[PDB]
Amino acid sequence: QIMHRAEDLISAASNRYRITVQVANRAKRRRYEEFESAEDAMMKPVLRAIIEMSDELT
Amino acid sequence: MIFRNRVVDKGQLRNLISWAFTHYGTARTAVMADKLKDLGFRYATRAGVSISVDDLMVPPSKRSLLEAAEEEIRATEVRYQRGEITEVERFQKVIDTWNGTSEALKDEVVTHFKQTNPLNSVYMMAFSGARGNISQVRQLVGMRGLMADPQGEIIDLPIKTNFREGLTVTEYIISSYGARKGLVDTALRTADSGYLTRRLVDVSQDVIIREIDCGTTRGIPVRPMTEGSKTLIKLSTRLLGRVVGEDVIHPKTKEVIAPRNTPISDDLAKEIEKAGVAEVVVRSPLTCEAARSVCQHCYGWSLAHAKMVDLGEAVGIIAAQSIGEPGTQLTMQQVRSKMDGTIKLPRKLRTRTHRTRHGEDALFVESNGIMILEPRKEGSETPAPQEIHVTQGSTIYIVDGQQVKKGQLLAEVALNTEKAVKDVASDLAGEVKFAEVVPEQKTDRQGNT
Amino acid sequence: PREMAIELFQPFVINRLIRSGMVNNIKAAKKLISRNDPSVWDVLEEVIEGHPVMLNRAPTLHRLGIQAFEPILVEGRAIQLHPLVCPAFNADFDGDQMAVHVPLSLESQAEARLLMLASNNILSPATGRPIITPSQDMVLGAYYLTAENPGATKGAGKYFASLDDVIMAFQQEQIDLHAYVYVRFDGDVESDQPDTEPVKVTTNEDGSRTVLYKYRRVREDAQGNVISQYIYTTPGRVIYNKAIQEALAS
Amino acid sequence: GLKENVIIGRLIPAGTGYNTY
Amino acid sequence: VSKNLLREDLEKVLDSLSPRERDVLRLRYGLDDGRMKTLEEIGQIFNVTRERIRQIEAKALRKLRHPNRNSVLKEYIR
Amino acid sequence: AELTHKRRLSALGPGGLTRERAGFAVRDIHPSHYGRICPIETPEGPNAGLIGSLATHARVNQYGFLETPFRPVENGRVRFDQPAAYMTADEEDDLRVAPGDIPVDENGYIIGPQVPVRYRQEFSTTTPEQVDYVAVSPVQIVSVATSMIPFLEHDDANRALMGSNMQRQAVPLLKPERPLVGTGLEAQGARDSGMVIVSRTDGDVVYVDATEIRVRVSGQLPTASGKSTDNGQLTSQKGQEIRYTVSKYQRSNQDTCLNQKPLVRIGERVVAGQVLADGSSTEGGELALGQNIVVAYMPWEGYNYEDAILISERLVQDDIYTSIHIEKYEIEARQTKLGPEEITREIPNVGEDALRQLDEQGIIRIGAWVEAGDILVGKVTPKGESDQPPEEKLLRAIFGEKARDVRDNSLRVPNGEKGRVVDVRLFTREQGDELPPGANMVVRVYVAQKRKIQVGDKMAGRHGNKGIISRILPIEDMPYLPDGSPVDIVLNPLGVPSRMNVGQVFECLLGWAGHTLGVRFKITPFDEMYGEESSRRIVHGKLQEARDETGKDWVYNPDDPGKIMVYDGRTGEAFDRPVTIGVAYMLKLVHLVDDKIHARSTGPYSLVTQQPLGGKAQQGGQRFGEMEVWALEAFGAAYTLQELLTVKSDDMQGRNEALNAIVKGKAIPRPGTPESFKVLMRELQSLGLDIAVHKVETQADGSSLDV
Amino acid sequence: QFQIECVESNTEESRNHYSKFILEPLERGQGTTVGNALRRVLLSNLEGTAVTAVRIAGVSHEFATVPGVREDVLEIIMRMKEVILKSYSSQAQIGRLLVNGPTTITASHFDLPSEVEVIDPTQYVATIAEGGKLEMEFRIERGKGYRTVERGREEATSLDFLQIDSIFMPVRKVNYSVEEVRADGSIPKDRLLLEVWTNGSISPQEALSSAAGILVDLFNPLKDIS
Amino acid sequence: QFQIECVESNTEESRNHYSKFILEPLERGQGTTVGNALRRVLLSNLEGTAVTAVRIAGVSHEFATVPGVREDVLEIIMRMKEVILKSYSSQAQIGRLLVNGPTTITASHFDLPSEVEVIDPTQYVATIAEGGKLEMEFRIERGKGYRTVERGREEATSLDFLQIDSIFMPVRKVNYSVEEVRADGSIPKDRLLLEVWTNGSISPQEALSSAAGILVDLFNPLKDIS
Repeated sequence: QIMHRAEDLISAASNRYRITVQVANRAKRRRYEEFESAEDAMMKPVLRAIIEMSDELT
Repeated sequence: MIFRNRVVDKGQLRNLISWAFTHYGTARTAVMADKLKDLGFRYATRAGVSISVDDLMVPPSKRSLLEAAEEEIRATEVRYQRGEITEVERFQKVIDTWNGTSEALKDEVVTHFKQTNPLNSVYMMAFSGARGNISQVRQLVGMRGLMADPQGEIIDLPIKTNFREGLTVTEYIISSYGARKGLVDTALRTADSGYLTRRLVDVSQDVIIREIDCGTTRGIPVRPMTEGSKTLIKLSTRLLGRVVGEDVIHPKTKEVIAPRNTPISDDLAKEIEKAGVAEVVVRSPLTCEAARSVCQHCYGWSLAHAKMVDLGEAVGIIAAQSIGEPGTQLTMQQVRSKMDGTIKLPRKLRTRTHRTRHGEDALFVESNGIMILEPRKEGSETPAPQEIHVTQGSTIYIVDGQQVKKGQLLAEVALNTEKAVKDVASDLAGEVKFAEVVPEQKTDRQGNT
Repeated sequence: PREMAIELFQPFVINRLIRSGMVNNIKAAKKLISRNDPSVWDVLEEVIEGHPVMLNRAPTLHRLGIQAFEPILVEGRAIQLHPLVCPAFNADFDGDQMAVHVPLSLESQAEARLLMLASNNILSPATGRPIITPSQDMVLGAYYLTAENPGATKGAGKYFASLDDVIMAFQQEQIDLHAYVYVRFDGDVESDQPDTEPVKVTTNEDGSRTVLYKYRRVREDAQGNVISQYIYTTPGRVIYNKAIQEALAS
Repeated sequence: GLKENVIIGRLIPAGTGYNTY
Repeated sequence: VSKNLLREDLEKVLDSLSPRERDVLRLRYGLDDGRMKTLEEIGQIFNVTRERIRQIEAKALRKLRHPNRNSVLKEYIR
Repeated sequence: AELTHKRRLSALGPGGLTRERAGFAVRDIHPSHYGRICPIETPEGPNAGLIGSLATHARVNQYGFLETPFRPVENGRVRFDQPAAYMTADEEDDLRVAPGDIPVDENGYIIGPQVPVRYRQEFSTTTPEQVDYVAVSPVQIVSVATSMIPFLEHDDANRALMGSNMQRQAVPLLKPERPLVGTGLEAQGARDSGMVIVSRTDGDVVYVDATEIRVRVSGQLPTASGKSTDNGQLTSQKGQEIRYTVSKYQRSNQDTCLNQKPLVRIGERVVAGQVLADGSSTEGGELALGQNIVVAYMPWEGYNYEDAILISERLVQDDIYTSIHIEKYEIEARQTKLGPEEITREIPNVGEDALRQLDEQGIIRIGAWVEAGDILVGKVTPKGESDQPPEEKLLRAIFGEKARDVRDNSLRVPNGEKGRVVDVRLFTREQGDELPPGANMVVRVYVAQKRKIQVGDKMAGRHGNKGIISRILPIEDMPYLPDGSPVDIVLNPLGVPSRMNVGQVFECLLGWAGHTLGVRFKITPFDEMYGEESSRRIVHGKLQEARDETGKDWVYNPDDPGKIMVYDGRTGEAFDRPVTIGVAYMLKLVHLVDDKIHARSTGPYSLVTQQPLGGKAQQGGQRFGEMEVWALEAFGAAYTLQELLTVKSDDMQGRNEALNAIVKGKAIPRPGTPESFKVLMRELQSLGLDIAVHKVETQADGSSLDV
Repeated sequence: QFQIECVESNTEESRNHYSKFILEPLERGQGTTVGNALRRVLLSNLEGTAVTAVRIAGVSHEFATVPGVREDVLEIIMRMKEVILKSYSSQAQIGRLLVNGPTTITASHFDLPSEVEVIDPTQYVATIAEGGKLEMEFRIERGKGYRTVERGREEATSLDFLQIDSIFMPVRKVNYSVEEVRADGSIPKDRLLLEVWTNGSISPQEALSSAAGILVDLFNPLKDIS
Repeated sequence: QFQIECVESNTEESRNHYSKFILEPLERGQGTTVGNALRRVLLSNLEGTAVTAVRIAGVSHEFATVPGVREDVLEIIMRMKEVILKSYSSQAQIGRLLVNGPTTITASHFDLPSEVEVIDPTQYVATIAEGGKLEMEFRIERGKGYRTVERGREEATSLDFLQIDSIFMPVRKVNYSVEEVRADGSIPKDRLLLEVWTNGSISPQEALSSAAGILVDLFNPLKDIS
């Protein structure tokens, strides 16, 4: 689940920083790109970013 | 999957958790932790569990233990007035006797609860796991012993009762004294801490892990911390999560553990404690090269989660908060291992009486030795309980002044002696007249007066 | 609280207004915001979840002193607060206070989540020890749950076999919360007070050495290896064990 | 280093300074 | 902010009727840093004119005036 | 809170010390205070010790030392008859002095030949004969709120410290009821407040409407044994200005309200010093600080888990624990050298809550509900213009609105207030003209407010029981009682820990006895003259017998003293462990949730240093000191840190445009350098410096400098 | 089964309508829960009527006094709440009150449009005197239970239209408990000992009824509803 | 209003009849103990059927083994208890069981009658080998309480007529809980989230029904009955 994904995400990746930031900017793009595509009000671009980086990417 | 039949409350859940942790995520654990607090509560409730002055049992031989102590003092003063023995003297014990009793009580009570309470509060919460301590549960029923005066004179007559009986005044005052002192203190050492850290952090501000390369193979040894046969720290922990400069070598009665650079996880500890090793050498950032910081590799696990630190983290300021804090609570036995007596090896302990004098009497200096560490007092030659020879001073709450009654003060147990002066005030209005000693004159041992 | 949560989140919300279009300009919003239109207490909290928040009890050297938290609305004016986290912040509830801040860049959200989110930090950075720990009464719940009331008679020396059977029995009080009883469980105990060695094996027939233990009771030899596995445990402890269990894996 | 970046605003030897770096 | 919204809000909303004239809308008025460029100077500024100014001036206003047009600043009257 | 704030005495002050310049042992209980300064008593903060109050009995000699009342014991035996002994202004009476807690043989004689005594600042085993002095009582050294604790004798001190104080902070209520078990010592306390109204003299009441007791200026038997004997100058007989008024709802130094309903009947017989109507929170003419409700001790899951309190709903449903508060609001108008600025009924931009609940001068009518944004009083301002952006001239043009010119600083209720309006108090040339030099009107306005209890309120007992409400349970879910009577608080059982305040169970219990017996009972700390706890076999005793006067039976269970069964509302069962139960007297505390709530999206900044204006009233902001940042950089990804350091406090432009940038719907832009840097430059520069903050760019590495 | 009686019901004198209600058989735990369940609902949501809003008219608002009358406004109201008043229209039947003289004042004084009625007069109200006026009228409703100035007249009519919040209660208190009917042999059984006190305006019994009603109600459409 | 709705019915699979059940609203005094009230009764007294008495016939009594079969008698039974069996007759619908060979045995093997049929076969009973001869039959009944033969029966059975005690349960587990459902501009409200798991032999729903039944039943005699 996203929670365990969020865990697995950084349970087997680069510096926990290093990750984040790239999670971050990603979502940044996930927000910039697809700007207000699917409302996303619920699945924050960050959340997206995470899942698509903690499961999709994995 | 390991079913566990055990009374869980404080610690049982503590290590549990960890266990979980390692073996599962956090995330899970959390959500565990939760579900179970949730138990916690609801059962608690369901039990329904109240306390009261009555719930504050009294340990019956409260009595004997006590007024015995009293007649102690009777002897005390007996010769005291009678100038066999006298004031700094008998009095530095009309004092000790109290605090020995104090242990005596400490015992009768806990011992008692230890053998009572079919899931009673003082056993369901206190004694087991809860705010209940002992410390304050002593004098939730126990008898307070001496305490002190505003500064550090331990006033003579102890704080005889506890809070059922409720004090009577004087105490009440006395009691206050303390509490005030405690207070104003607090009002101070508050800052004092905060102050520290602030230094600490300043001095230790940016040792940031910069760098995995590092180099070097030297470290440092370790060994449990072991004041007296009391060994403070299972080596084990102390090893936690460091890296093993070289191979931890068991008595070769086995072969090679942990080469090297081996983040030393617990399991590994706990065992290689129990391969009896004795020290080991652990990439000490006290050395190891890493610019203005400690080698990422020569640092080791980060207790933030019991896993090596990440990177680019100012472990310095972090190592400051850690220290800093608890500093605050620097305040500046139970499980009836025996009773109110403690680590009495085989038979004997040695002190001073001149400032006590009332016959077989005494305040305190140190203790010696022969540490079989089992009921008899202090010596060798085996007691009843657990027979393996040892040797050294041994903390024995019941300390000294012989039991003119029930114990000559204990609750300062010590496993710097400057002077003071004997009041010999007029004990009455009459024709003073000394003799049989008349004051061998001098200006050597007193000075010049 | 609702009062504060707004202001904290003020803008973000208005944004959402304009997104939903309900609000046109901002002053539009502004005004509407004070009118507390349905959205004000409807939109908001969509703006809000996911969006971590950081709490802190007074100036706090300790990093864990402040963590990330999910803002759920609530009525009166306090901050609700979880017991497990209390020790960390070291809070009474005798009137302490805390303070909230909220993070903006989105990036700054990330790393709230990612690395302060009060869940994931269990254990003292000053010492591997955990720091979440069920602390008081909740201990003694668990205690009391799991204690060992003597004389335990109702449903004592009974027998059970998984399903959480014994449970059912418990709601039917077939046994007593405190009441030793056999339970079929092929797993491992730990009992405390290890007993491993047998005691009084029952040498009779097939696999019948069949053998006791201060807790266990079991079937090896011809029978097999452990066909029997009844645990001498009170019906509470089973709960507990269960409760973990399922929370843990599944 | 750090303590300034703060005093000063820019961010930290770590962060992007450790990422981009 | 509110303000600066205004800017653009406008901008577009103006900037959707006669882009050339829109220039004078900012020339003889603000939308930049003159209040002003007196029609006089402005008339010739864009293309030298005397009979093509206050006409398109009012035209512009009344155009972006009336509901649907002025009804956009109706709420953002900043 | 008064008394104790009059007979407070202090060490500081000009002539005194300072906190700093005096440290510690100058804060301690010099053993002479005994009897003269309640040791239990102190703020803290630093001031511990610096501020004591006065023992109960103490008082001072014209020199201004504290003569201490005592009792002359002859042959070690006080004759009692002695009207005390007003000597011992200093502790060095030097003598056998007895601590006023003595098992005393009836008829004088002491009893134990081991009576302690102080002496030369020492306690000392003494015998009954050779002794001089006994204290008048065993509860004199203590002071207000300290010698009042129901069962003091039985607690930690300090805790009792806290106690006292709490007691001073209990708001007063609509009708604070005299508690149940009280220390006797109070009627007085009330009486001398001077918050009540006291038979001045004498008389048998006659006319008493709720605003005065014309038993006074009426002229009959009240006012007229307000004619019995008939004062020096005063209105010696008639209907006398013994017209005491009596005053309703005036604000307090804490915004609390006060009032004294007639209380007395009509046609009846009063003597001086009696008491006529009651102050805020006093009741039978005696002190009454809070109320008394039935409590249980159990560990209610979560709510109450720790330092949390539950509550039935009936609690405040019966209007208990709700108090008043009222409120000053003034506002004033003032000749700008632009002009006056005023007070109109009229203001631009109005309609409901504006030009609606508004007088002809834009004031309010007395007695008007208001709410959180409405207008108290409306006034405008000569704003004019003389500085505008062309875009504003546009938007006119389009609407060609020839805009108005007048800021309009009405006065609005801020937010989170309610409540009728009591009053107004205009102040101008004619209206007293009490205003700054050049002001015209000043207006006060007063607004009041019931408040029920509600989650979030320090609320505590008389024994340092600092607790906060968490959930309120609708009444039909609490464990009620065997008689179904729903209990209603439920504190945590395990008590007398670090608080060492076991004292409070004692009395709960007790209460409950006099709660079932339905009879109040006074008492005193140090129930001595009894080898055993004494208080312990009282209380039982009473219970005990309390059964049978109603035979309710579950009133008292020797087995498990005062434990009871309890069901529980939610479903209907007790448990393995019976829980104690008592009534108990709680008390609710001023600093109320609203008193501490805040938020700031953004608001006003600083002057010099633009960082939000954080001070408590007005949109302040949480300060992130070093140790706080020591929790941020100590963590991992610390952007936040950064930004927090700036865009929400300083890059000025940074602030804004962020804000914006979210309103846009995207992220935010990279920050810049905060201010207060730039400031520091300045100073330093202003002090013989040559700061070159500067870059080193090009392949030719380029050294510059900057703003 | 479920056979019931009333050991003794003094539901006549009002205040406490003490009325034990002895059941007969029940099932294991039934008495407890089936007793309980009432209790709850009994307490909790029946109908009651009571004042809500008051019309002094001497007066702005609560903090006035009013001449000649011993008791500051509030408490008057406060004595409002507890007057006791059955209705039938279940609407706002306003009764007045205009008193004077020197005196006390009793619940009965209120001049409401009947179909409502004092339950039981002589509840002490206020104490007018000299040249007072005791100008009063005020409302009634049959509101749910303990309306806390929520679903009542608030932030509205205020011109002397001050209102209260209030209870609605019908019932003061209630217990019950459970004993073994001694049927253990075949199967231990159960009797429920209800009892209940109501304010007065209503016997018990019908109270029960009412409840029961409610319950039955509730369950009724829960049979495989979905 | 006050209508329940199945949301997570998984009755399909043997047990886990699991079925969240939501109630449009609830009004005050519901779920917290109306939910409750069920729960209790749900658990507590429905109908179930299950074995009680067993007829090994190889065997005196519990402590025999029996050849060729892996599992000492007891546990067999013990595995009795949990087989799962719906009746409709509730009478002595005795099924047999006789089986040889080398094998495992399951409820299906048991020659129980058309009545007390298997719910769900494959409950593993037991394990025999070497053509070991079985001799099983045993009883069924319908019955309420989880009920020990101590109260069940001690007697007539006296020839391979060994019996068990047992449950009857229909339902494994149940929760619920409650939310405030806003619509409070019209009183805060309430939804009950029941959910329930039954063993299998019965959906939920009808379980409900049944309960409800019961309640209503007792709730009918509560309106002024006495």
